[PDB]
Amino acid sequence: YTHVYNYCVGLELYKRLKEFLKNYLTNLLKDGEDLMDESVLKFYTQQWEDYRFSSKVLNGICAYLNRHWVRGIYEIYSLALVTWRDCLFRPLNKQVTNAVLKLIEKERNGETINTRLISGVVQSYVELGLPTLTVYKESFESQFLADTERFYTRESTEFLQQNPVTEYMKKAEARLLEEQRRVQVYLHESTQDELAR
Amino acid sequence: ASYHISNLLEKMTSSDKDFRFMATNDLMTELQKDDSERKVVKMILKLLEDKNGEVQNLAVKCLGPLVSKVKEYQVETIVDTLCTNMLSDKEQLRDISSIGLKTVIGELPAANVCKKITGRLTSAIAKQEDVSVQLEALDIMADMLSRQGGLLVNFHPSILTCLLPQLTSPRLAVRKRTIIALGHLVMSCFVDLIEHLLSELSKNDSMSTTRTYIQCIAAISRQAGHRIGEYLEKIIPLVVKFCNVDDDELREYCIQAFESFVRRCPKEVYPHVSTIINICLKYLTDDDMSWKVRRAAAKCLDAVVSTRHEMLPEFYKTVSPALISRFKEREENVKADVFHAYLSLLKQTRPVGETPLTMLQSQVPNIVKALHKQMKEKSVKTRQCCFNMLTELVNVLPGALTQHIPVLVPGIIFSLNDKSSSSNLKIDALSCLYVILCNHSPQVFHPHVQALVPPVVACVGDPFYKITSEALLVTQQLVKVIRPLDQPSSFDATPYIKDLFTCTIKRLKAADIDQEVKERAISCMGQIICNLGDNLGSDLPNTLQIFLERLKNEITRLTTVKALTLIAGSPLKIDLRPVLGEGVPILASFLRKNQRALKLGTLSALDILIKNYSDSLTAAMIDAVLDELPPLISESDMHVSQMAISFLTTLAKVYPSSLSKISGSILNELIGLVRSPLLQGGALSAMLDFFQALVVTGTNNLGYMDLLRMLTGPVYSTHKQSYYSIAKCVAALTRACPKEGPAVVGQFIQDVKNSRSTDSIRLLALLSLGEVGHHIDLSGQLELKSVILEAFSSPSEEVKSAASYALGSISVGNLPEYLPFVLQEITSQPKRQYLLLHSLKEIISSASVVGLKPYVENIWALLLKHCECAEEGTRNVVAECLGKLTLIDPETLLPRLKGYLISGSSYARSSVVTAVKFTISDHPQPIDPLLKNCIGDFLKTLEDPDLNVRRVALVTFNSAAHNKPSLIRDLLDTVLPHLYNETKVRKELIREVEMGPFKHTVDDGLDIRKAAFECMYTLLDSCLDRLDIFEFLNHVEDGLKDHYDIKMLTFLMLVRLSTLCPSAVLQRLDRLVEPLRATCTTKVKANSVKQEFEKQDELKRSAMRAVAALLTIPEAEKSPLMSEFQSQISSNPELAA
Amino acid sequence: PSIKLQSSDGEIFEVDVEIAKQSVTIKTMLEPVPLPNVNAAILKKVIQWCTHHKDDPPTDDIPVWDQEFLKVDQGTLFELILAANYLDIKGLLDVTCKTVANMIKGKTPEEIRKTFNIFTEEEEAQVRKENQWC
Repeated sequence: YTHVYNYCVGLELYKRLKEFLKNYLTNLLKDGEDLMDESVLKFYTQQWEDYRFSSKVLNGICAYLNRHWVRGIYEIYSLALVTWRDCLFRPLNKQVTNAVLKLIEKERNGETINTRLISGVVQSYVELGLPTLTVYKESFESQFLADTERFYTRESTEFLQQNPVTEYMKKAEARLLEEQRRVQVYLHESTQDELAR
Repeated sequence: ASYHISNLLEKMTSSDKDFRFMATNDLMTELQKDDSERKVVKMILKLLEDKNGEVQNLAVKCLGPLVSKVKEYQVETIVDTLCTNMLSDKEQLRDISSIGLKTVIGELPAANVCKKITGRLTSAIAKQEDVSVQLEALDIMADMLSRQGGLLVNFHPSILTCLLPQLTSPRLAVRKRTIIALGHLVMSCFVDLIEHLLSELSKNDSMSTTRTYIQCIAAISRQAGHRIGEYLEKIIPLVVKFCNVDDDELREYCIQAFESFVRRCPKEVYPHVSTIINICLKYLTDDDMSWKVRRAAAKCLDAVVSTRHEMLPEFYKTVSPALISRFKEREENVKADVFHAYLSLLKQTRPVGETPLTMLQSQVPNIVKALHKQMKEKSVKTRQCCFNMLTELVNVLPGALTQHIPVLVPGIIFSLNDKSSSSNLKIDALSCLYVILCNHSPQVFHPHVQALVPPVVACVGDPFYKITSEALLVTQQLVKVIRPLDQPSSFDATPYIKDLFTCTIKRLKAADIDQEVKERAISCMGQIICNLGDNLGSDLPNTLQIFLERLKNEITRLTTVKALTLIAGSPLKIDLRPVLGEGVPILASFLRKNQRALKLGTLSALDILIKNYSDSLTAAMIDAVLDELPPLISESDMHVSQMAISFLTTLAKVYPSSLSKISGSILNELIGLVRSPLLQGGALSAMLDFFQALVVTGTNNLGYMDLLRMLTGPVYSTHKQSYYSIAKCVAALTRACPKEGPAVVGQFIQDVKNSRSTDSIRLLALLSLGEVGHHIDLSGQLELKSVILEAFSSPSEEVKSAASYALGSISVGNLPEYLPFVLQEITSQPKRQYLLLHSLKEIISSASVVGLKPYVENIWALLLKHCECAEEGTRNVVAECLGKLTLIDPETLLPRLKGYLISGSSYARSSVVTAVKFTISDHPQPIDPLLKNCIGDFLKTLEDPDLNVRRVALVTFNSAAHNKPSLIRDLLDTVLPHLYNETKVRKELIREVEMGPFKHTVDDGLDIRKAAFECMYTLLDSCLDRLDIFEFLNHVEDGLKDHYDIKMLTFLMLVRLSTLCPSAVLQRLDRLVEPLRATCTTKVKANSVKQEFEKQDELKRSAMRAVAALLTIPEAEKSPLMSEFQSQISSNPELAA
Repeated sequence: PSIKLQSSDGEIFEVDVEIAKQSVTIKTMLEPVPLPNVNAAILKKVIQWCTHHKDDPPTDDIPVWDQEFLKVDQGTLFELILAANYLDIKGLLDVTCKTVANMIKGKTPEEIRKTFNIFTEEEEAQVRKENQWC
C-alpha cells in the first residue's frame, strides 16, 4: 500500500500491469488442454476463484493511482473482467460449454453430483461485462437455450412415441419443477420470465 | 354540472311519479359514467318514507353506488337515521330499512359505519319483547360476519357475551340464526375467544343438555375445525356417555363424528368412535324414524373411509367390510349410502402382513352372492348401483370374477331385455359387459355367446345414440373375444356371421345418424372384416365403396383409416386389389392439410396396404404418393416423416422398378432431414433399413458408389448430429455389400493423407469405419492398426470421442482378435489411457453376453488394477466400467464385489462404492432384488471412516434415492440418524484466512452439507410421509448461517414446505422467522465490490419471496417483528409480486 | 469494540468504531498495522477532531471552532493535508481546502510565493494583456 502512492514516472504502470495480467492469464490457460470432462470443470472453477480473489485483493490494495487524476477500462476490477472476457473467446469456450452440457444431461438422467463446478462459471458469465450481460446472452446463454430446446424436443418426441400422455404430464411437470429449482438456486434470477415464456 | 343538477332537482321535486323515475334513471346513469350532496341526501331520506314502491326501489338502488362519491361526514348521520327508523312500527318501513342497510353494506368495501352498527346491535341483540327484531338483527350480524370480520380489536368480546343468552331462545328459528352467526364469527375469526367459547360450552354440557349445544358445536367445528385438538379428549367421552339414552337424540352426536374426521385427520382416537358407529348401525325397531338414524352413521363411514389411507389392514382384518356387506337389505337411502361407501373404498384400494389382494380375493365370493341376492329387485337405482359395483370390482384388478360368469350372465340379460329400464341403466350395463369381456380371458365367454348375441344385436338398433354407441362397442369386443387369433380356439361361429353383419351394415349408412355412432359402426365393421371377413365373400367386393366414399368426409376420416389399417394388417388375407386402384389416390389427396393424427393414420394405412398387397400397382398412384411426400416431410414433425419413409423402404424391397423417379425434390428433402438435429432412435434405424434396401435393389443411378460420392460431396465443400447421421447412413449403405474392397482402401488412404484433408473428413471416415466394423470382419487386411493410430494421434479434442468410439466398435466387431491387443495396450501405454479406457467402456457396453462371458475374469483382473489413479476422471471411468460389468451375471460378480468392503483399503472401498452407484437405473433391472439386500451392508459398513469416503457414500445415497426412492424405503429409518449426524457445524479443516480487511473462509465440508441437503430435498419430493417431521424441521431451521448457496436451498425448501402440507410449519413460526429477520436487516459491508451487492438483492429478494410464501398460509394473525416498512425494503414487496 | 493501531514512532492509541466510522481507509481495517506516514501528533489531532465531530446530518460558511483549531504553523498544515490526502477523508479535507482558499483570497503575488516556498519577465506582460477583462 505504501508503494502504491510511493510510485509517483507515476503514469507508466497501467501498461505493465495489463501485460503482466495478460501473460499470466495465457500461461494459466495453456495448462487447460489435457482436461475435457469431469476434470476440466473443477480445475477451471478453482483457477477462476483464485483469479477473482487475486483481482479483489489487487483492487482493494491499490485503487488510488488508476483513474483519479482525469480518467480497457482503467478500473482494476473492470480491467480484469475485460481481460477474462476477451481471453474467453479461445476455443476452450466450446469445450467448457460441451462439458457443462454433458454434465447437465447426466444430472437429468437420474443421478446427482456437486453443483459448484458449473455454478462457478455461471457466476463468472453473470458477473462478466463491467449486471451488464453482453457476451453472456449473445453467445453462451443463446447456445445453451438452443441445446436445451433441442433436448426437450427430443424428450417430448421419444416420450410421446413410447410412453402414454398420462406419464408425459407427470414427466413434464417434474422437468418444469426442476427448471424452476435451477433458475432459483442454480442460475441467475434475471431470466425467470424469458425461460418460463 | 351545477345548473344541470339544479334543474334536475327542481323538475324532479314536483310531486310526480314519472318525473322522479326519469330523474333517478338520470342520476344513476351519471353516477355510473358541498351543498349538492346535502340536498341529494336529504331528498333521498325524504323519498325513503314515500309510500310508492318503484320510487323506494329506485332510491335504495341508488343508495348503493352513492357511497363512493358522497362525503364521509354525513354517512354516520344517515346510518344513525336508518337505525332509528329500524325501530319503527310499520313493517314496510322495517323492510325498506333492512334492504337499505343490506345494500350499503354490500356495496361497502368511512369505516366508522361498521363500528357504529355493531355497537348499536350489541345492545339491540339483548332481550326484547319483539322476536322479529331479534331475527332481523341476527340476519344483519350474519351478513356482517360473512362480509366484514377485519380488525375488530375490541368488539368481539362484547358481541360474544351479548349473544350468549340468546342461544336459549325458545324459538328454533332464533336458535338457528344464532348458531349461523356464531359459525360465521368463528370462520371470520381472537387469540383466546374460542377458548372461552369452548370452556362455556363444556361447562354447559354438564347440565340439562339440549340439541342446541351439540348443533352449535358441530357448526363452529365445520366452520373452523383446525383449532380444536386439545378439547376433543373430553368431547368424545361426553358424546359416548350421552349416546346411551332412550330418547331419539343421537342424530347430532353421530353428525359430529364425520365432520370431526374431515377437519382433523391426525388423531389417535379412531377405534373407539369406529366401534361406537359400528354398534350404532344396528338400531332397528313419518312416525317411524329408525330408517333415518343410520344415515348419519353411513356418512360417518364415508368420511372415515375417505380420510384414512395408511391403515388398510386395520379396516380389512376387522368385521367392518363384513358388516358393511351384510347390511344391504335396508331402505333405499341406506342401500345407496352403503353402496357409495363400498365404491369409495374400492376406489381407494388402488395403490398411491398379507397384501390386500388376499383378503379381497377371499371376500370376492361374498360380494358376488350379496350382489346376486340384491339383483332380485325392480328398482332401477339398485340395478345401477349393482352395475357400478360390478364395473368397479372388475376394473380394480384383472381376472377377478373368473368363477361367477355363469351366475352373473342371467342378471345382465334380464337387465338388458326388460321393458322397464332407463337409458342410464342400459348404458352402464353395456359398459360393465364390455369391460368384463375385455379384462377377462376369452375362455370364460365361449358358452355364453348364444345368450349374449341376441340381446346385444337387439340393443344395437335404438333411437338413442349413447346406447347405440355402447352396443357397438360391446359388439366389437364380443367379435374380438369370440375369435382370438392369439391362441387357437375350437368353436363354430357361422350362425352369428350374418346376425352381426346385418346390424353392422345397417348402422353404417348415414340415416341422419350422429357422428359418434357412425364412427363406432365403422370401427365395428373394420374389426369384423379384419378378424372374420373370409366368411363374408358375397358382400366383400361391393361394400368397400362405403369406406371410399366416407374418406372424403371430414367428420369420419380417422376412424375409417384406422379400420382400413386394421383390415390390411390381418393375418387372414383380405381382397382389396380392385379397391386399391381407386383408394390410394383418395388417401394421397389428403396429404396437404395440417393434421398430425390424420397424416400418421393415412401413412400407416398406405404402408400396411403396400406391404400386404403389392401384386398390382400402377405408376399413377406411385407418382401421386411421391409428389405428396415433400409436403409431409418437415423438420418440426418427426413421426410423419418416419412413417412416410416406410413407403420407400417397402417399395425398394417389394417393387424395385419404381425408384428411378425418386430424385430432385424427395431426395433433397430426405438428405436435409438426415442431417437434421432431431433424428434419433427408430428414425435412424429406418434410415439404415431404407438405405440398405436402396443398395440391394440393384437399379441404375442408385448404386453404392454414386450415393457415397453424392453424400461426401457436401462434406468436402454443421453440428455433430449431422456427422453422426451421415456416418450411420454411409455405414448402412456399405453394410449390404460386405465384399467392398475399393471403398475401404479409399477411406484408408483418405485418412492417411495429410494434404487436402480436414479434421471433419477424417473424423467422419473414422466414425464410419468404426460403425461398419460392428459385425463385418475387416482384420484380414494388413497395415490397419498403424494408420488408425496415426489418424487418432491428432491435437483436436473433438476427434478424441469419435476415435474412441471407432476403436471400441472395431474391437467389439470380433472380440478374440482385438481384446488381447487392447489389454496389452492398457497395460503398456501410460500416456494414452483416457482413449483406451473410453474404448473399453464402449466395448463393455456393446459386448454381447455370449462373447463376454469367457472374458469376464481377465477384464475383472485388469479393472481392479486401475482403481488407484491420480486423475479423477480415470478412476470414475473404471468405476463406471465396473458398474456396467456388474450388470451381467450378478450371482458371481456381486458376491466378490461385496468382499472388499472390509478387506480393501479406503481407496478400494471408495472405488467399489463409486462402481456400484452406477448399477442402479431408472428402468427395472434383474439385479434389483440382490441390490435391495446388498445396500444394507454397503451402507452399514460405511459409517464414518474418512471425509472423502463419507462424501462418496452420501453421493451414492442421493443417487440411489433419486433413481429409485422405493428401493431404499425400508433402510431409510436406519440411516436417518447417520444422515442427520453430519448436518451440524463441525470444525474439521476450516483454515482461517487472516489477510486483512477481506476474508474468504475455505470450508471443505460445504460439499458434504450440500450433498446432505440434496438428499433431504429429494426425499421430501419423493416420499415425505416416511420420516420424523419435527427433527427435519429443526435441522432445516438450524442450518442457515453457513453459506450462500445453502441459504438459498433452505429458503427454497421452506417455500416448498409452505405449499406442501403446511400443518407442521405453522407451529414454529417465530423460530423460522427470526433468522430471516436477523439476516435481512443485514447490510453488507459497504466498499465491497459490486457483485456482493447484486447477490444481496438476491438474498434480500429471496428472503422477501420466502416470507410471502410463508405468509400465504391461512394463519396470519401473528405479526412478530414484521411491521417495519423501511426505505431500503420499501420496494421489495412489489418486486416480489 | 476497542481497536488498537501502531504508530510510526512506536506508540499505541485506542480507537472506537463510532469514532472511525467517518473514515474509509481505516473503516476497512476495523471491519495494529504499520503506518509510517502518520505520526503521534496527527493521530491525537485527528482522533480528537473525530470525537468532537462524529454526529451530523448526512463565518465563511464553516464552523467557528475550525478557525482556532487550524491556527498552526505551515509545517503542521503540510503534514495534515498530506495525511488527509492519504486517508482520503472528506470532512477534514474539505475544511482545510476551504481554509486554504480563504487565506489565498486577495493577496499579493510576492507574499503568496514566499509563503508557499516554491515564468516572470518573459510572459508576465502577455498574461496581463489578456486578463484585464476581469
